[PDB]
Amino acid sequence: SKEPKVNIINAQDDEVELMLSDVNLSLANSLRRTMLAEVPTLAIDLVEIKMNTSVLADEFISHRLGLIPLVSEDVEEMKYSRDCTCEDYCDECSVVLELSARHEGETTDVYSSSLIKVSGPGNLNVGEPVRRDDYDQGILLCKLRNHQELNIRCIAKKGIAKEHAKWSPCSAIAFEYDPHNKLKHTDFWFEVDAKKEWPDSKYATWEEPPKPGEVFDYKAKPNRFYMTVETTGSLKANQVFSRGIKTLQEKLANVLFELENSRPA
Amino acid sequence: GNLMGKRVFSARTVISGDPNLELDQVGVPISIAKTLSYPETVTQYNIHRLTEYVR
Amino acid sequence: LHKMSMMAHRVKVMPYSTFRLNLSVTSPYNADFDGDEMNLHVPQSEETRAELSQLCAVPLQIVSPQSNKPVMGIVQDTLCGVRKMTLRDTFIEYEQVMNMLFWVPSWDGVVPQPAILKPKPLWTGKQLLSIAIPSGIHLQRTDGGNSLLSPKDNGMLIVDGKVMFGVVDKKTVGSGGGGLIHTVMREKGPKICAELFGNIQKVVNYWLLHNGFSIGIGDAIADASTMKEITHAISSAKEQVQEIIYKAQHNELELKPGMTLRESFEGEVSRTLNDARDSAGRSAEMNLKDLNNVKQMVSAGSKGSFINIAQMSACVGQQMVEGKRIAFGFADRSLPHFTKDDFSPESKGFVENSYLRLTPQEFFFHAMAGREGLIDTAVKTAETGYIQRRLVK
Amino acid sequence: MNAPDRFELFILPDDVPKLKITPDSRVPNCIIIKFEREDHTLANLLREELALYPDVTFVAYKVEHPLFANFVMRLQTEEGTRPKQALERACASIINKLKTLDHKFNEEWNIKNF
Amino acid sequence: QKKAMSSRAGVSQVLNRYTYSSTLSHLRRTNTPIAKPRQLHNTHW
Amino acid sequence: SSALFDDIFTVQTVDNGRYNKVSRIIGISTTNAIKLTLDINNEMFPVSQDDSLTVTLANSLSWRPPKPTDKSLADDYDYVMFGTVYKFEEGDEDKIKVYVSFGGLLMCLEGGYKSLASLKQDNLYILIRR
Amino acid sequence: MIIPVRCFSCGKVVGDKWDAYLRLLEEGKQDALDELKLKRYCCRRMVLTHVDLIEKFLRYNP
Amino acid sequence: DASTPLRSTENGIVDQVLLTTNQEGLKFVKVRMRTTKVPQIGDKFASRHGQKGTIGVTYRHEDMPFSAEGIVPDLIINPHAIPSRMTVAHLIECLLSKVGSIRGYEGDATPFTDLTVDAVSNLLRDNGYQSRGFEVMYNGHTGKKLMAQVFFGPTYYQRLRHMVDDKIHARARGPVQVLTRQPVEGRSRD
Amino acid sequence: VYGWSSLVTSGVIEYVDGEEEETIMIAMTPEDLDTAKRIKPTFTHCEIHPSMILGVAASIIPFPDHNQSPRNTYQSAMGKQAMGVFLTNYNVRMDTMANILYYPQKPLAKTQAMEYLKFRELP
Ligand SMILES: [Zn+2]
Ligand SMILES: [Zn+2]
Repeated sequence: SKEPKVNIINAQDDEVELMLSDVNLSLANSLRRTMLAEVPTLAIDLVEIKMNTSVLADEFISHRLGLIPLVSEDVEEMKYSRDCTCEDYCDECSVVLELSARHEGETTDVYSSSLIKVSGPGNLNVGEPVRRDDYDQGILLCKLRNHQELNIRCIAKKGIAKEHAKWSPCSAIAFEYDPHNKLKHTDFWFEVDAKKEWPDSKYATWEEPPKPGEVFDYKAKPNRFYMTVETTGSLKANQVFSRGIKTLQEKLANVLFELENSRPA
Repeated sequence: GNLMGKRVFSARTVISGDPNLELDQVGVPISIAKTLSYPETVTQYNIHRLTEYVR
Repeated sequence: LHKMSMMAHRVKVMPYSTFRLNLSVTSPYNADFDGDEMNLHVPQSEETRAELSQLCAVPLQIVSPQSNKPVMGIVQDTLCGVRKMTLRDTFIEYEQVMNMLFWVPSWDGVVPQPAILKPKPLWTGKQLLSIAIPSGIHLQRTDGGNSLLSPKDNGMLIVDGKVMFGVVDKKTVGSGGGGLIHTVMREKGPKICAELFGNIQKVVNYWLLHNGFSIGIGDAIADASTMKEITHAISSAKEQVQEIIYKAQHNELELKPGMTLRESFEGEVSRTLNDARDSAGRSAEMNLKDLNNVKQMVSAGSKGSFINIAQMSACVGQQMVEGKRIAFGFADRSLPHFTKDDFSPESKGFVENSYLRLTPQEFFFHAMAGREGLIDTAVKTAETGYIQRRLVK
Repeated sequence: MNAPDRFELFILPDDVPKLKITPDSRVPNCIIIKFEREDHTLANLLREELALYPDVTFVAYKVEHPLFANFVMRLQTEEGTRPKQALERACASIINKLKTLDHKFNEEWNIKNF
Repeated sequence: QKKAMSSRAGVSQVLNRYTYSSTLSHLRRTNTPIAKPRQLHNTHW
Repeated sequence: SSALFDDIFTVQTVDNGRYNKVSRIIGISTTNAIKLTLDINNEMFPVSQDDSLTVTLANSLSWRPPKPTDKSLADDYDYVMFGTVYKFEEGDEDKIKVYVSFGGLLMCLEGGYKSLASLKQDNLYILIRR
Repeated sequence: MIIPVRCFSCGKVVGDKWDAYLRLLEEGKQDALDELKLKRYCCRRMVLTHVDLIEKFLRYNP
Repeated sequence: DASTPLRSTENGIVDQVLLTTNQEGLKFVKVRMRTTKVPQIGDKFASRHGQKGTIGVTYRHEDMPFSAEGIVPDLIINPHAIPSRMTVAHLIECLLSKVGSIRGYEGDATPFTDLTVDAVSNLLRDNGYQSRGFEVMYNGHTGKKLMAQVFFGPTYYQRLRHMVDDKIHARARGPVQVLTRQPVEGRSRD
Repeated sequence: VYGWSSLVTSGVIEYVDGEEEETIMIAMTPEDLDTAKRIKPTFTHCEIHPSMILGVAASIIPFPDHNQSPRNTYQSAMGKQAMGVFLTNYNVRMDTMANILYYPQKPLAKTQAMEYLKFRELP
C-alpha cells in the first residue's frame, strides 16, 4: 500500500515470522523493544493469603501468581488503578480471583486453572488463566500433601514490562538483517576462514549473495529485517505486534501533543 | 588504642564504579545522605533555603 | 598507605545502596569491585571543608610526589577501546560522529570537517577522540620504527590539541611520565585535566558500548601446526636435558668455579627448560593475529602480558618452591608414582602442557610452587606494615 | 532499600513536563530538549528521522545516566527555520511511517491460515 | 576450666549451614597448632 | 581561493601492513624529483600497482550536510580528504618535502617547485581522479 | 523446589511443561524438550536443570 | 523490660513462634522471621573459578545486548577478568554447558578425563552455532549489529552471601561508649 | 552382597598410609600404564582415580585442571559461601540465619565426584 512493508512468512498462534522492509533500522529496533516492554497487559498484583500450609512460603507463591499469564484481550478498555477514582480497587479497573486447595487425595496439585473470577468482568475478554497445556490446567502453581490447605485472593491490574517483567507479553524476539555482511556492520572473528567457520543463516536465501567482482558498496543502508514475534498468551501474537506498532505511535503523539500545550503560553 | 586513634559523621558500604561520574565525584546512597548532617549557621544568604530544608 | 588513600570528593546523592566512584580514581585507593568497601568522612566546619577542597581535592592529587608522575590514568574498557578507536582502520559516519560530539560536554558546538568527503563523508577516531584534547596541548613520542610518518602507526604526535599521528594506549594516556595526562595537568591545571578524564571517557566508553568487545576460548587456541611446532620444541628440549644428564652420569663435565658439580647440573637444566619455554610461548605470540582479543587487551595495556598467553595456549611452565624444582619429599622421588632418582623435568615439576589442554605430577609440583607464593602474600602482608609503621613514628 | 519505585521509569513526577526546551548559546539557531520519563526506544527514533530533513543541520541525543529515565536531544537547523518545527515534522513523518506499517501488517495478516 | 585457660580453643566449633558442600567440608577439616609447614608437601598427595 | 598543486603520478606500489581497510601507497611523478607517499581508504577507493592518478591540493570549495547538490562542487574527482600538514623538511640540496596528516592518515610530498604555492597552514584538501 | 513459571532469560511460560516432560521420560522413554517446544537453550536449561525438591519437602508430616 | 526488638537494619514477617519447657521447667520461646531477599545493584556473586564480582547496575531486556535467536544474557561479566586470572576452565565450562544445554545430555567437566576443547567445539557445530561459542549481537539501544562477536554461553553462578543491605552503614553522633566516651564499635550497635 | 568390604577381603585393594607409601610404586591411569589432549609421559598399586586427590571443595570445580592453581584455591573457599539448600528439614529448623535460593539448579556441567556430594540434589 504505502511506506514500510510487511511480507509474513510461516505464521502461527504463538509466533509471527515476517519480513519488514523499507524502514530505517533505527525505527525497526524502536518497535522491537516497544513490544518487549511497553504493551499494557494484566497480571495478578496483590495477593491476600488467608491460610497456607504449603511447603512454599507466602511471597514465594505470591511471586508465582504474579507470573501466571492472564487474559488481556480487551485490556485496553480497563483503567490503571492509579487513574481510577476508587480508593484502592474495583471492577472498573481490576479483576479479583479466588483459590482454594485442600489436600484430600491422600500429592494434590494447584494449577492456574483452579482460579475463580469473583469480580464482575463487565462482559469483556480478560482475567482468564491462559491455558495452553495439553490436558487443561496450564502452569502448575504448586503441590501439597495430606491435610495442607491454602486460601488466597488475587487482584490483577494493568501495568507494563517496564514496571515489571510479569507484564510484557513478548518473551523472546528474533531480529536479523543483511545476513551476508555487505554493510560490514561486523568484523568476523576467525582462525583461517571466516566464511567456513561462521554458520550461514537460514535468512541468507531471501537476499542475493555477495558476488566477488563487485567493489565494496558504501552508499547502501540497513533496509529489511527478518524477525519473529513469539507470544506467551495474554495477547494474540498478531496484536503483540499491532498494539506495539501503536503504543510507540501514541508516545510519538504526546511528544507532539505535549509540544502544543506549550505554545499558548 | 583510644588516643592515637579512635572510632569517629562517617559511613561505609560497597563500591562499584560508575562511568558517568566526573573524576572527583562520589555517588552517595540517598539513605546515607539522609543520615549524615552538616551544621550550617543561619545567615541572611541561606535562611530562605534552610527554612525550606527544615520544613 | 598513601597521601592518596584519602581524597576529598564532590558529593552526588544517588539511589541504590552503594558508593559510586569514578574508574580513573581507582588505583590511588587501589580498589576493585569484588566486594571491596569504602569509608567516608564528613567535614564539619566552614574551614574544615575548605581544607578538604583546597588540598585534598582529587584533581590536586593527579601528580604524585612520590614518583613525580601522575598516579591515575585510563583503565580497562576506556583504555582498551581508546586503542581500537585510534587505528587508521577505524572510521565513523555522521550519524554517530554527532552522537559522539554531543557526549563531550565542553563541545564548542562545531562539527569538524570530515577526514573524508569523496564518496562517503567519514571521520576517524583519531579525529573525534581529539575533540577531548584542549588547545595548546603539544605531545611528541617515537617508539621503534617511528618517524614523522610512523609506518606501523607508532609513536604519538599531538599538536595544538589534535592527534596528528600514532595510536593511543597505556603509553599515551596512562599514569605514565610523558602521559598526555601528566602534560595536561602541568599545562592546564588540576581542574581542566580532571575534566579531561570524563570526556576521553564518555566518548570512548560510549563508542565501545556500540563497537562491542569480548574474549573466549577461541582467543587462547594456537594455529593447527604451531601447536605441533611447539610440542617438538619441548621434545628436543627434553633431550638437550637427557643429554646433559648422560654426560653427568659419567663425570664428563667440569665444575664451573664456585659451584658444586651437582649445582652446576641444575644450573643448566633450569637454563634449558626456561629457554625452551620462552620460545614455546613466543611461537604462539606471533601466531595470534591483530584480531585476537587477548592480544588486543595486552597491547592496549589494559590487562595481562605475554607470559599469560603463554601459560594458556602453549606451556604452563616449570613449577618451583624455595627456588628449586619440586623436591624429593619421598626418599629419592617426587611422587610415589615415580622411579627413584628421577632427576628429569617431568619429575622435578615441569608442566609441559598448556591450560587450553597439566599431568598429575605437573599439576602437583605447580601447586607446591604456587603454595610458596600464597605464603608470603600472607606474611609479608603485615611484617611489611610494621617496617612501614616504624619509618613513620 | 535504596532503589526507586519501579513506576518512575514512565510516570512524570509532581509538576514536570515531558519536554523542556532550552536555547543553546554555544552555536546559533540551536536547542536542547529534555525528554522526561523516556529512553532510546523514543530518543534514537526522533534523532534518526531528523537527519532525514536535510534541512536539519545537527541532531544527536543522549542518556545522561542510566539510573534516571530521561534524555537530552540537541537540534540545529538552517537559517530562519525553527528546529521545534523540524521536530514536529520529523515527528509526524514517524507516525505516518508507522500508520502505514500497522495497516500493511493487518491486511497481510488476515490472508493467513494456521 | 578453672584458672587453666592454658588450653587450646578451636577444638569443637559451630557446624556450618550456609550450603551442603559447606557442611561436608567443615567436618572433613583439620587443624595444626603454630614458612615451611604451610607448604603443600609431597607426602600430602 | 586558488589551487596549490596539480600533477599525475604512477603507483609504484600498494602496501596493506595489517590493515583490512587502508593502504599506504607510493608513486613517482610523470613530470619531474617528486615522489609521493600517501595512506588511503582501499575500501572507498581501490587502487593497485601501476595506476594513473591526478593529485591536487589547495584550500577552498561547522560542516554542512549535503544540500549543496545545488552549490559549488570542487569535487571533480573520486577521492577528497581534508587534513593538516605538520613538518616542513629539507632533504639535502634545495629539495623540500611537506608532511600531511589527515586526521589520522599520513602523507609526504617531495620535489622543490611550490616555493610560493604550498603554504604552511592547516588548510589542505587532497583530490584524485581516474 | 517446584517448577519455575516462565523462563528467566527470555520469558516463555514453562510451568505446565513440567509434568509433560517428567512423563515423556518415564513412559515414552525418550529430545523431550524439543517436542515440548523448548527451542533456544535459555528456556532449555530452565527445565533440563530443575531439581524438584518440593517432592522431598512434601515427604514431611504436618 | 526485657522484651526483644527486631534488629534495627532488618524486617520481614514472622514465620513461626513456639513455646517450650526447659530442664528447669522455665518458659522457652524462640521466634523465626522470614524475608525474601532480591538481588540488588551491589550484591556479590561468582562462578566456580575465583571469578567473584559484584553488581554494578541492572538493565532490562530492551537495554540488553542480544542475539538473533532472541536469547539475551542474564549476566554480563567483563572480558578483562579473564587474561590475568587465567582461569580458562571457566571459558570451557561455558562452551561445554552451551552444548549440554542444547543436547539435554549432562556435560561432564570432571578433572582428568578424555574430553577436549577441540571435541566440544565440534559438538557445538552440529547444533548450529559458531564452533567457538561467539555469536553475533545487536546493541540493545540502536539495534545495529555489534562490530564484534561475543562469548555468549550458559555458565553456573553461585550467589555468595554478602548482600549490600547487610553492610551499608552510616552514623552521626550515636551511642557513646562509657569508659572512653568515644563512639561505640560495630554497625550493629550503631 | 558385594560391598567394598569384599573388594578388600579378596586382596584387590589396599589401605596405604603415608609411610608405607614410601616403598610402593603407584600407576596413574590403570589402562594406559590425538593432537588435542594433554601430552602424557615394577608397579605395586594403581590409582583408583587421580581426581580423588581432591576433597569436597574442588570436587565441584569444573576442569580444575585448566585454571591457575591459585584460583582453584579461592573458589575452594567461596563455595562455602554460596546459597542453596543445606538440608530439606529446614522448614522445621529454629536456627539463627539460614538462606535458601528460591529456585536451585544442578549445573549444566558436573564432576563425576559430585555424585557423592549429593550436589545434584542440593545445588
Ligand atoms: Zn477502580
Ligand atoms: Zn527461555
